[PDB]
Amino acid sequence: EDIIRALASPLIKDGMVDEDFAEKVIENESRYPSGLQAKGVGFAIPHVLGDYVRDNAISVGILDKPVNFSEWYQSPDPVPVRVVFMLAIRTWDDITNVMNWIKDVVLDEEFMKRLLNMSDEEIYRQIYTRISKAPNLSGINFSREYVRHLNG
Amino acid sequence: QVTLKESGPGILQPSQTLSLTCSFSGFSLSTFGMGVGWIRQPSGKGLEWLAHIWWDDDKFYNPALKSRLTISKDTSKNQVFLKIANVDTADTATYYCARIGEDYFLDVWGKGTTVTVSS
Amino acid sequence: DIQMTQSPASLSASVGETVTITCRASGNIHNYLAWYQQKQGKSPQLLVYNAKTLADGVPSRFSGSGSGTQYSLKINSLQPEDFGSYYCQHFWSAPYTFGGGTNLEIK
Amino acid sequence: YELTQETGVSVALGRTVTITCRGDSLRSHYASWYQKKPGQAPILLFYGKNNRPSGVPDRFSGSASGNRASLTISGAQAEDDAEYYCSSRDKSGSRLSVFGGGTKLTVL
Amino acid sequence: EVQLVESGGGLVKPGGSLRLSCSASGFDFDNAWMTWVRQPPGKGLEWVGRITGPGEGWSVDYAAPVEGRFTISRLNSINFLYLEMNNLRMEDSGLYFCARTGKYYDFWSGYPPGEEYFQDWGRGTLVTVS
Ligand SMILES: *[C@@H]1O[C@H](CO)[C@@H](O)[C@H](O)[C@H]1NC(C)=O
Repeated sequence: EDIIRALASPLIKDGMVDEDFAEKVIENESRYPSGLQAKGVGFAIPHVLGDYVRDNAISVGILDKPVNFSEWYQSPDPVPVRVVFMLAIRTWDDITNVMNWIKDVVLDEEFMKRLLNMSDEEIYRQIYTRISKAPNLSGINFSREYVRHLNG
Repeated sequence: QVTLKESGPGILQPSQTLSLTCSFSGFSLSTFGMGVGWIRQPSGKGLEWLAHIWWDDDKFYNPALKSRLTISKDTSKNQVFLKIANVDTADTATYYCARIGEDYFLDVWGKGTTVTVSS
Repeated sequence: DIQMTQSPASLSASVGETVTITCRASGNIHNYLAWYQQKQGKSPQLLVYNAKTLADGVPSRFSGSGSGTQYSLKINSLQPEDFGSYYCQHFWSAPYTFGGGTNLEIK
Repeated sequence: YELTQETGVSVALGRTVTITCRGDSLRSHYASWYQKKPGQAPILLFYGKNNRPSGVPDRFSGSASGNRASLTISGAQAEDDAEYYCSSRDKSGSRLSVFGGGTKLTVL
Repeated sequence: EVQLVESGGGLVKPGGSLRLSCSASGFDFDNAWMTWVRQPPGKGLEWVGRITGPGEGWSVDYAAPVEGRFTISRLNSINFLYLEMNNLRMEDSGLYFCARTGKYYDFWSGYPPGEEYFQDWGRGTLVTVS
């Protein structure tokens, strides 16, 4: 359970996803790896796009130390991921819009250096701003409950 | 000019609910990144966190006290309210309303209501 | 919840002397710590925020530094008005609790 | 007619030729490539920036840049004599799909 | 690995209608994306449309030239899809293929809404007019 329960709990509790979301995500992660290496740190994006997603939401975790898992581009080389974006997204167009948005986030190195050291309240405010500032992603549910530091 | 003023009861009897109202001023409480909260200081003691309201209506409480209290917002006429149930003599203290700024900023630190509890 | 422990409980210094106050966290609080000071009969004022810089209106005679779990405040040329009760407030993760503070008095 | 494709090519046996596709949607999107024989269902040979499907010869692959996409046919054999197709989005950012005209590749 | 088989093609008088059918096997038909493509003799492949999955809500996208004359729906309980055509014209004649599609996106170099590929094609069913 790399990040899967820690960041899925609020999606289940607030009704964004079905209760067995975490298991479906794990199996799809095995088939479709989530790790991705940026010039800085790894940024991972777990997702499924099934019909068990009730509403669209982004759960973001920051890790104390990197977690080593396979790359999105089909490579066994583990990626030392520090930030994980679990995407509770219902369909294709919405997830591509989010991934395009995440790329803009990934490429903002100054943001990431800060992000690794941001408090939950600060993380919420800067991500919240980026989601709503963007012309895209209207309709995604993002709140303080979806911002978490992952112990170890 | 941002400033916080307060009003509440003088003497409360043990087990009664304590109602403290803070008059908020100088900016909107709805302003992004801002909030207000309460800090308690029993005479002769240091400071304790008591309660917190965010611009987005999120709420925090000190877990040691939490089961007895709720905090609420009403932006109509700038009101901040704190309500603590089952207050004991142990809760005699100065209760301060502080302004919170974006990325954490306790500054206004309004004068404290003095609350005492006795028979 | 991460707690702050202050040390020493009390300080004794002459006017014009330099003193330091140390606070350490029960966990890593990165850069979000604030230092406050209380005069008798008044609410405390903000001295230092984001664990390092001075608030507007705050004298240049003092500052602070640190990282991770431990920070300190250093005040040079203490003036009579600088003698009072000091507090460390934790901001990494809410509730925004305080250590118990320290008490600085004139020799 | 969103995707422009050539009528056909004469290919010497065992030689390398390139089948191109042009259009505006190709500046932001990749083209998927297909091989078809008369009387048969078409088969996908290449898609994305670099992805050869399983179940096909590993003889060749495509690529894309600019406003053009292409499939390289290499070591072409008699069994590669086929209609070839390319497909992508109609317009950049749109959700509708298009195919080009179809090119006939014949192997000598 | 999978099968997809079309049927229901036949001769329609201009202005008439018909419904085509296609069965499927060997895969998850609930989260599948299915499309139709047609090839009039002497022509290339014309995309007709796509039916999406339950995650989106079963929306259907059509090529503009066929919009309003075509409808696509499916029954997942029998792995089968259907499409109805109305007000047919000579340009509607051709071999109608059903195909299973996939999705492609490159996080670093792509652009939303990604791209598509038609991974598995059936034989097709022939529709003629007049
Ligand atoms: C992944 O991290 C664990 C941490 O305990 C380590 O033991 C393991 O060898 C690492 N695996 C790889 C492939 O680096």
